[PDB]
Amino acid sequence: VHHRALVLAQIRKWLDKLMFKEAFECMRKLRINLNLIYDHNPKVFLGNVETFIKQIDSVNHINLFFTELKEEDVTKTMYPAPVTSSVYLSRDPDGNKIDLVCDAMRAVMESINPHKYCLSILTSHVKKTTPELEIVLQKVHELQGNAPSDPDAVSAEEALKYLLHLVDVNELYDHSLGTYDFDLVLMVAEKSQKDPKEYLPFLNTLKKMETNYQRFTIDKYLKRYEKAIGHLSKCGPEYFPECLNLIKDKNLYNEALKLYSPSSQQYQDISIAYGEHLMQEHMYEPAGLMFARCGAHEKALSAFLTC
Amino acid sequence: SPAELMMLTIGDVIKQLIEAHEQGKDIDLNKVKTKTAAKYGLSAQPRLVDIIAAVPPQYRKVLMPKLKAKPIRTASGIAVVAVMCKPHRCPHISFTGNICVYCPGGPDSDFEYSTQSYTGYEPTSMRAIRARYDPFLQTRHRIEQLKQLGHSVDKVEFIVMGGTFMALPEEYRDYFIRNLHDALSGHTSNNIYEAVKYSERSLTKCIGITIETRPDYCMKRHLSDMLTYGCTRLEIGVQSVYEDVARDTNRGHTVKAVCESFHLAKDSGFKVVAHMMPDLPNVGLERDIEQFTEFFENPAFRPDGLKLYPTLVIRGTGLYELWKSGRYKSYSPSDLVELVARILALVPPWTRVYRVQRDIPMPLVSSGVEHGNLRELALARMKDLGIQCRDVRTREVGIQEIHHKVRPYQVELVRRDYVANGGWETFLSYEDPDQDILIGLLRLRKCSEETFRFELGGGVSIVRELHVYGSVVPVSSRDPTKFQHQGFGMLLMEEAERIAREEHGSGKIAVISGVGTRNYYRKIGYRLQGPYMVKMLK
Amino acid sequence: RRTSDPALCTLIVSAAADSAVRLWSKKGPEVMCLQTLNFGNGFALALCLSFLPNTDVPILACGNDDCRIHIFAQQNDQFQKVLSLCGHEDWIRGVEWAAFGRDLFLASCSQDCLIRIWKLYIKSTSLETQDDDNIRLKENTFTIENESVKIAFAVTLETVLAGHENWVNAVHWQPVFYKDGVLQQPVRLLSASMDKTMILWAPDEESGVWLEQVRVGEVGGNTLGFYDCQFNEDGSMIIAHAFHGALHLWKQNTVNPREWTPEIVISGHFDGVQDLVWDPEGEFIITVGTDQTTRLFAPWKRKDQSQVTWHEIARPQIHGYDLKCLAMINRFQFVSGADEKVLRVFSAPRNFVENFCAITGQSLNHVLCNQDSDLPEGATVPALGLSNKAVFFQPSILTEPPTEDHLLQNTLWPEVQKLYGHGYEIFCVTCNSSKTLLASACKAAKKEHAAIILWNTTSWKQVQNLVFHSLTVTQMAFSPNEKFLLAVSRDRTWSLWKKQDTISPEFEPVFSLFAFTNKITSVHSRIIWSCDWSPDSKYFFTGSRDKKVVVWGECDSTDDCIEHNIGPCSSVLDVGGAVTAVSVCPVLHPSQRYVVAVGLECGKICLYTWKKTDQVPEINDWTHCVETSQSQSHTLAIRKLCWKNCSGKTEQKEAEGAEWLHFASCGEDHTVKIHRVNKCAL
RNA sequence: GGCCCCAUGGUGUAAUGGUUAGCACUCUGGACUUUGAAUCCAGCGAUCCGAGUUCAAAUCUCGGUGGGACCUCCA
Ligand SMILES: CC(=O)SCCNC(=O)CCNC(=O)[C@H](O)C(C)(C)COP(=O)(O)OP(=O)(O)OC[C@H]1O[C@@H](n2cnc3c(N)ncnc32)[C@H](O)[C@@H]1OP(=O)(O)O
Ligand SMILES: C[C@H]1O[C@@H](n2cnc3c(N)ncnc32)[C@H](O)[C@@H]1O
Ligand code: MET
Ligand code: SF4
Ligand SMILES: [Mg+2]
Ligand SMILES: [Mg+2]
Ligand SMILES: [Mg+2]
Ligand SMILES: [Mg+2]
Repeated sequence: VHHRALVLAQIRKWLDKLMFKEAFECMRKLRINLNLIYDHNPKVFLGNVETFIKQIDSVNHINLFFTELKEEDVTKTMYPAPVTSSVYLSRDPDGNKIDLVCDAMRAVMESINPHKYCLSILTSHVKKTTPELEIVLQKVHELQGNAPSDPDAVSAEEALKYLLHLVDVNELYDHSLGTYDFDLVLMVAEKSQKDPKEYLPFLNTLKKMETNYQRFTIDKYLKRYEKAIGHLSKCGPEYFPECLNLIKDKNLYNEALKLYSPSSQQYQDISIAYGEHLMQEHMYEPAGLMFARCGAHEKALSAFLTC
Repeated sequence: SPAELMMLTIGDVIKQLIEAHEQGKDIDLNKVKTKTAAKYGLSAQPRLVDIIAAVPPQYRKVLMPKLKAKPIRTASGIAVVAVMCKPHRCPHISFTGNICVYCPGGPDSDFEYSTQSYTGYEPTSMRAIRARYDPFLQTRHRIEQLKQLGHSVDKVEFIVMGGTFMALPEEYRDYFIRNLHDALSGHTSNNIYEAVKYSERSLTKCIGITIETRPDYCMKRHLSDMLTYGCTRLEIGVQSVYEDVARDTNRGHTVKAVCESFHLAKDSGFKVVAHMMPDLPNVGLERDIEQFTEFFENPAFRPDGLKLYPTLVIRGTGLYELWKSGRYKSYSPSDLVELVARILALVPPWTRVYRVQRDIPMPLVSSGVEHGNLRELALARMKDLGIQCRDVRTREVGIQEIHHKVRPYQVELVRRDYVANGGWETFLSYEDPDQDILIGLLRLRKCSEETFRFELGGGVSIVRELHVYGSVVPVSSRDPTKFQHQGFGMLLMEEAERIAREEHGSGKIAVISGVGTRNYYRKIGYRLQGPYMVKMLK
Repeated sequence: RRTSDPALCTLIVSAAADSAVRLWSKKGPEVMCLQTLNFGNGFALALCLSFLPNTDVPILACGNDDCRIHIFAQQNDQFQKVLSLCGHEDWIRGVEWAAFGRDLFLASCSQDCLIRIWKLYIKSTSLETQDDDNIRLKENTFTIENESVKIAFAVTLETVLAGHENWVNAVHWQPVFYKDGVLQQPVRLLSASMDKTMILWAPDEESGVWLEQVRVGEVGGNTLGFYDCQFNEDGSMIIAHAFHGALHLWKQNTVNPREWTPEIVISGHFDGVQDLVWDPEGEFIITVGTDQTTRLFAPWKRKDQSQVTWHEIARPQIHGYDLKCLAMINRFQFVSGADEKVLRVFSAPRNFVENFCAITGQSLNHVLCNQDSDLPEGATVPALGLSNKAVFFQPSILTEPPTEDHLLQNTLWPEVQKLYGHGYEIFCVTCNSSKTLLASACKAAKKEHAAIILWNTTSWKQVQNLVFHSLTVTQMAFSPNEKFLLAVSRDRTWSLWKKQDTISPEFEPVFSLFAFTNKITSVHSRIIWSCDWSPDSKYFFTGSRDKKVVVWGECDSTDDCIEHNIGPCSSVLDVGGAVTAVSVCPVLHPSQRYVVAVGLECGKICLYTWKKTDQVPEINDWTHCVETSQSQSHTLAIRKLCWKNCSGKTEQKEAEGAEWLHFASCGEDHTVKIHRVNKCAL
């Protein structure tokens, strides 16, 4: 048996002596959560990222490190310190731990070798708090139409396979459609197992449309109703009835009111619709107040009398 | 008519399910079933198989993780297909004049068109009878049923049942094995080697084959022949550790032969599973405890798996005649439950129990066991007495997940060493100590001085099994809520390659494997030699 | 295609199981191997050859187990890889090229249950490309050298069809054909799958999709699907090949263009045939085989034609054991013996007689001969076990031979008996000419198991046991005089049993040894495989693996011999190989001709003519008469030979002077044949 | 249109103002590496919808909704 006390004592000594290689190997073999590398002393880790990167020096190991990072602190839920004589706490982590870790390590990796560390930078981008799929798709597209210079580069086929490994095909297809770039859409749809004569006419129809109407149509096709109504609003007056129909259908009254200035008559129309909606939900006093605000005085009488 | 009403109810159920999936909310199936059946005026409820058998293709792909039926059928990490041979006579009928005193059925019996030690009313027996004992049809039919339930059949393991398979003519065995491999792969071959090559290049992986055999049919010739077939597991019936019982029941061999066969099989690289039978004649209530204590404490006997089969008396056998004459009486049910609890309390943590009682229909039994859930009754009795069972089956993630509601939290690495059958055995595992939950295991053995295979002579250490439990994850896929494809296998092999070089002192390591496993080990860095996957350690 | 006026040069490509593909060229009677291609440890599962458009450069497409198609082009004098096409994710089971206008199409099927169509065309002239306001799939491009000229070609996917559940086993375009001079080039596709179905596809001109047009097959039952499918010249007929070996043929109606009907096709066993018998009156034959089936063949008579064709009409057994032996008791009743310790007896139902008399062109009243009377109507599979149960299946009158869906179900025969008394699996059965007795034998390794058993045909009980020999009895024969029984065995010996004479009308006669043979007296050095009687019950012939056929004679004079005079009455003949069948024609000629039909392991059938020398020299007793040709012979061992002993027609009333004699043969090459020989020649 | 009665699990049905609704058919899960369907043993699932009177209502008063009995009216 490997008793946890001896292992933890040795690991703490190793971490305090800046010998990340041995600690990493021991934690990997014995299945100890890797977060303890950072949570033991965040300041020292963020001050010596270069030595960490140089000592780990493996794409697979760094990828393993990224697929285990979590916001929670393990020195308070899994491995409490046996001695309570903590020297201090000092600087509270300013932001999301994942964000600082990813940004610092990506900066060091880019400074040391852009070509050797290729899939790990993409993993750092994907694993952040907000998945930046657009940036990684754009980088893959750049790598598609280019020639190598240093015989350590990764082919676009392997990068696409790794991205399909991280994220599902259909989700990538939807994100690419959201990017408003048909090159990326075609790239993803190539390895999608779909009939070309089912989406080629669809993309062609989407192409020959006005820009704002195109964006509204795509957004509606991908839910994203707020962006769809914004894009439709940024168009001609004749489309306003359809915009109002969508506003009423999904109850987007507040966003529409934010979209236009109060002096606009469209603001008055949306206000009247919103007040009628509250009439449907028995909020007589609020909708009457907002009728009085917009100018529907008689409806204010009706609602105020009802309430 | 009720039929169209049923169809409309089903269609409405899938309509609601797919709608809820489209706008992305969770839905409770039972309430929807009851409400929708209320509308159309029915007097029954929908069945899960019917709802599964009407989904459109893309939705069929997407929404199976909610409509699956019988989640136990793939809760151990594989899919099991059982096939049966042609009826035949046991080999020892000639030089003794008769067969074992308690075996029912067979070619010369009143159970028409049934294999030895079976009645024909069993589930698998009725499947092969209507297929007229054809391996291709049986494999196809069983895979179709498993797919209809809603399971994944990426990884398959065969079990060949019947009498003594290795006592049949060579041509029939060739036919059977090549047809099994062809049914998996899809080729149309002429002999074993062609089928093995094509199955190696296949996409529906054949993990291994299991064969049941007698101790006198397990020699160097038979072991080599089974090695060429792709077999990796053996089932032998020991039934007792007492020498007088083995000759008063006309068994036909001796216990020493059993021990020698164990030694040869384990040195060759197989896995051994033993059938044992309590309540045999001339064995009281006190010799059973001693029998099993010796079984699990004596190095000559320690197996890897166990099958407990309490004795049943069936018509048309010698034991039936003994029972009629008022000379044999069975245990009382309370005594039987107590005995089974005591026996299960002794199993070491490296042994797996596959089954606990036979499956003969109740009306055909004259005396003996009458219930049908002996295992859970024994477990409840064990909980009452204060003792606990610690075998392999009742400690893995899937069983602990469906019987109880627990999940691993603090996984650690454990190693156990012992001596068995003249060899030095090690057992490596990844498991959670506090909650007693098993995840993955590996078995390693140092070859003794009496190995006969050419590939294993001169300093070779052999790996006998590697396994990771949970639900089935299809090849090249990943699921973060399951346990398989997360790197527990290359961690278990790196440690096995360190013991074999710094402690055993060997200079080569060999693995016995299937075919998909052949590709896996090729990925790791092993090459092929004979029927083994070998690698230099120097 | 070339303009040097060659002797039709041919290019051949082959792929095998040694992970290699080979190319060959055949210029006249000369062949030579141009190239070999190695795929490592993979395999090639499909091949197709054609030429690039608007040129004469051959191109090759190979489907592999890698779920990936490979394209090769022959520039210079060798084949070089140009392109690799992905998209599939399972094994590929068929590719095919097609030429349409100035473009080339490729159709591909796989075990993914999907069909894909690609398209190869000639790329533009590197100009006139300015419509950048469109969305198009990326093109796969390659360049070739031709007469010091660079030509660029492009490949792009066209469509992805779907609609199958199980594997797709084959796919084929539609061949071009000529109507009144003009060539018509339809666009159609055919697919056959493992889920018992065939689908025909055609494109749609209103949109850019393909639609199913006809879906043919039988969905349901444990029977598996299809392996291959083929078109006709013009598309009127479609054929498909089933899992066991059955053939299905469909024809399209002239007026109704979406209706297809099945038709009559050849059929036969899908494994080795083991035994054969003739109709006592000679209008059908019955065969059994190791495929666990029993089949009946009878001729078809049609008014508006002269030639007669024989077709299967009955399959009166689908058993759970390999069948080994069969014998005939009455005109509609037989006995069968399989790989079990039990003999079985089958009789015929009523609808079979009506169908038989309808197809063969006889009269229903006269075929009954007012002697069958009432009897069951059909048979069906029992709920449990192996048996036949009378359904006293469905009344289905027939005027034409059935198809392979009415034969499988509605054409069984009831079981009316079951005999026990043997300790092991059966090996041989025979019957006498008086229709009241029966013999049997079984596999044995000692003397107490190898024993002949005699039965009765009116009340089936054992009559007497004849214990002799120590090994299996291979064949037995009743002399036409109904006063002898002979046996030959694996122990290189034989024995003759004579029936003693009693009047005792209520009793039954008995048999006892009349002659025998030990190790020394035996002349065959190895296993004896066959024996037969002379038509006058005088001599008998034996054939063994010693490549020799011997005549033992003077078995007549049953009145009173001292003990016997049985011995070799001829000279041994070295045929050339092991003999596994012997038969003697049941026709007597004044010149005393005894013709013997000898079969061998290699499927040869030799007719000799044996003549008794009547002199102390034994030369001029073996004469070679005729031998089968290389296309008329078999390919594996011959297991039976049986002349047409038309005892019902004792003298041929309506015959052309009996110019011809007929007989039949079967063997382990899945084949049953009927041969005819000129009478006056022999 | 008034005129008497009926309504509890998906279906057939039990129970008296208490201090928390029982059985059958159907359905789901385990013994089970010999089994969706068989055996044994566990489990999920209801007093239509409103007002209410009595300390307290599935239970008694009055309602709407459907149904059953009488003639409808009506065209
Ligand atoms: C050799 C024998 O006796 S049998 C092995 C046990 N049999 C079984 O398949 C039952 C369960 N087995 C398993 O859990 C796995 O198949 C094992 C034991 C072989 C490996 O366990 P894991 O921890 O899942 O392996 P690990 O996560 O280290 O490796 C994952 C990789 O193996 C691949 N892999 C897994 N099984 C196979 C296989 N049969 N053939 C080929 N590749 C395979 C996965 O596709 C994955 O590759 P990728 O993600 O790079 O594309
Ligand atoms: C197939 C296995 O069944 C067991 N077996 C055989 N006969 C009986 C019986 N009467 N009762 C219980 N188990 C039996 C033996 O252990 C055999 O190996
Ligand atoms: C099917 S019984 C178990 C296998 C073998 N007949 C034995 O007795 O060992
Ligand atoms: S060897 Fe096994 S199968 Fe054969 S008779 Fe004995 S117990 Fe039955
Ligand atoms: Mg009700
Ligand atoms: Mg009631
Ligand atoms: Mg009540
Ligand atoms: Mg059940």
